[PDB]
Amino acid sequence: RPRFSFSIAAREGKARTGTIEMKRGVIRTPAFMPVGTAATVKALKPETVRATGADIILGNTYHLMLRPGAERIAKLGGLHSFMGWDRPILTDSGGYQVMSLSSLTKQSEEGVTFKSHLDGSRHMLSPERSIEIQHLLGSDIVMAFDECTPYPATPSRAASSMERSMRWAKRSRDAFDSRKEQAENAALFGIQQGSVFENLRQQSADALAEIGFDGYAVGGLAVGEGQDEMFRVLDFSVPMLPDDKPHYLMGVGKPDDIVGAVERGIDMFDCVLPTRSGRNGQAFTWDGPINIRNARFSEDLKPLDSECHCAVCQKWSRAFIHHLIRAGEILGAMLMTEHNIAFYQQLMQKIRDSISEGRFSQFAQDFRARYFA
Amino acid sequence: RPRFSFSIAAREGKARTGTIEMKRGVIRTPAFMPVGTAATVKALKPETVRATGADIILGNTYHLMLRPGAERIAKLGGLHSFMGWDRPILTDSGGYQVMSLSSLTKQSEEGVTFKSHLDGSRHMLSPERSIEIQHLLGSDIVMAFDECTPYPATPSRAASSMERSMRWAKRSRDAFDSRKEQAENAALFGIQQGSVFENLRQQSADALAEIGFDGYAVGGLAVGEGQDEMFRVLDFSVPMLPDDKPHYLMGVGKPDDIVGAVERGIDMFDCVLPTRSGRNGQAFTWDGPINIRNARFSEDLKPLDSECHCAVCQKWSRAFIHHLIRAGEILGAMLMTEHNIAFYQQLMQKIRDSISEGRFSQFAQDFRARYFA
Ligand SMILES: [Zn+2]
Ligand SMILES: [Zn+2]
Repeated sequence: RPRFSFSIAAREGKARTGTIEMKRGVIRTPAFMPVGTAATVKALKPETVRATGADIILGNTYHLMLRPGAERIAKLGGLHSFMGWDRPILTDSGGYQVMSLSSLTKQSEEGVTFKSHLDGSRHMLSPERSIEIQHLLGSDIVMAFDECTPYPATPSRAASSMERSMRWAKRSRDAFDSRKEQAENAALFGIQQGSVFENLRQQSADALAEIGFDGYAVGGLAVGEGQDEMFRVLDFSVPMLPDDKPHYLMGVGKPDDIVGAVERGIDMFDCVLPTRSGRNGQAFTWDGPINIRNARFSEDLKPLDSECHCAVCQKWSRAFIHHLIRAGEILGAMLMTEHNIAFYQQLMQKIRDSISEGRFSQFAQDFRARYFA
Repeated sequence: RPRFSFSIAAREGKARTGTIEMKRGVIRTPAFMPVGTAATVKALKPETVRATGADIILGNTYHLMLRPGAERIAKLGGLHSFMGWDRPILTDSGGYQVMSLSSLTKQSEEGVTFKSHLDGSRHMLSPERSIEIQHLLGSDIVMAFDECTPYPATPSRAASSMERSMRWAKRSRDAFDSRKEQAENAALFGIQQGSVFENLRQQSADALAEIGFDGYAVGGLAVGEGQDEMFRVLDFSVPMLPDDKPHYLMGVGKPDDIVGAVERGIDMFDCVLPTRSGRNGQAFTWDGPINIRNARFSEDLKPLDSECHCAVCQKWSRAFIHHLIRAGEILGAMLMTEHNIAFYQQLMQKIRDSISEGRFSQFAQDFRARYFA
């Protein structure tokens, strides 16, 4: 396999289906990436993650750099070997979590210094250091380090952060390219910024395309703006990105958000929703989400979802999973997470198949009618 | 298969190896039973419990009667179907946990009333109700309901509780026999009491043998007396029980306790040690236990144990499991528990094979020399 090859096999409107080939494996798109926080997709062995259909997982650089440490992971043979996942891994840059989770952050044009939320230890991230950490982890898809823009943002602040992010995107590109082993075996994605403003989104797309990346993320969405606004921004933002490269919507999302984002040209997704909310009792079904802790499920012998092909739905009842979650049992988290990740992968498979067959518009309509009934 | 058939295939000294055949499966003895608290062996799917080699698991009646409830489990098809384990299950009587976990307990010759530790709800257990609950769960091996004796106990109190336990053993026998479906498909074990006193242990054995049971537990040990005293009591107590029926040492134990108990004629064991201590960071190895949280393991690429055949030791390092446990990750509990239960099953297999080959005495000596090096 090549370092990186994205091929589009079929299209319907703005939606696309295809494959990313990388040295460690093939990624089917549109793709959903389960999130590995600290070298584990929570409550699942990697073989179970694979059995649900995932082709690639996400690793959180911020968490990994704090525990167990990036240099330590490298000394132990890299993240893949350490955690037991041998297929592609996309790593985020660490920048978002620094701002959401860490303390005493000091921002500058050079990068950010911050105190760990676990022990108050002091740390630094910059374009160069983030790329280096992702190299030490052995990431297959490396995210450029940027400066996130809160929502809402004034035009001036959105412009300043987008402009800084574009300068940092060039620094990220040069850092990645100056490390031969990384440049030859991994891929680098740039991140479009600009908040909700079309002109800033266009300037950001133009800057990123001039630098040149293997893929392009739409950053700065799913930060409180709501689905209508997110879709409005995607409507104009995705067409600005190079058509022939993957489009990655970071931190999205709920099933309907995924369907609508694919309708707008997005190829890749990640979110903690299926794992995190699974441990909290929310199970996804084709008839909408349910909270398994509700007393109405205490004697319900049906599986979580009536059609789902996952091992949890083949073997256990809602009543059992209800009991486990109410009791705080680890097995409850395991089963809910496996089902939710499997549900997400089945959603992506239905999306891919419907695009390939030219019936994605109908699929989206049928999906919504039933999910929101 | 028959309802119950225990056959001894080989002996060495007081040690025995053989099989219990029951409708749901064959149990190889000496046997270790992983403990299912509230319809789950914590952090393991039932298929993983089976893959480690377990032939039978224990269910805690006290926990199950409180959550999800015995009548509810029966309405949902029984414990086996509910939890996804189709092989034999031994259920305890609930009496021990009532005394260790519940509140406002009121004891009498009829039984015990108590308040749930979860919500203060009021409940009753008696010989008759305990046997009925174990029937509602669909237990394969039912434990007679007894009155536990604390350690230390005066001779008078030990005698009074043993005598009550023997009256309750007859009530348990009659309750079990008066339920045709239970009598025809499950087995009933009686529990020897008498604290550390030989004369009371003998009276208890005589009373139990006169009633007649499918197996005989040695109760009231592993309650703070220490290994030397436990072994001293086993020395005289096990020979008092019928030779041709299984001997079950409840709530034992550490690997060396198991080896010495087998040397004294015990055929069956259960304990939370491998599961509970696994979640706390203790891993069993042939060179003794280790605490994986210790900083010395942070960069140790070796498996938990150098010889263990379990899937955890085939795939992951001490360094990874160290990280998971330190981080509080669910996968850490999953992997530690799978390894510890697998280790226990490999111990039982080595015990069975060595007895079958007439080299158990040598095995015990070699095991101790290395485990306590
Ligand atoms: Zn499912
Ligand atoms: Zn192992």
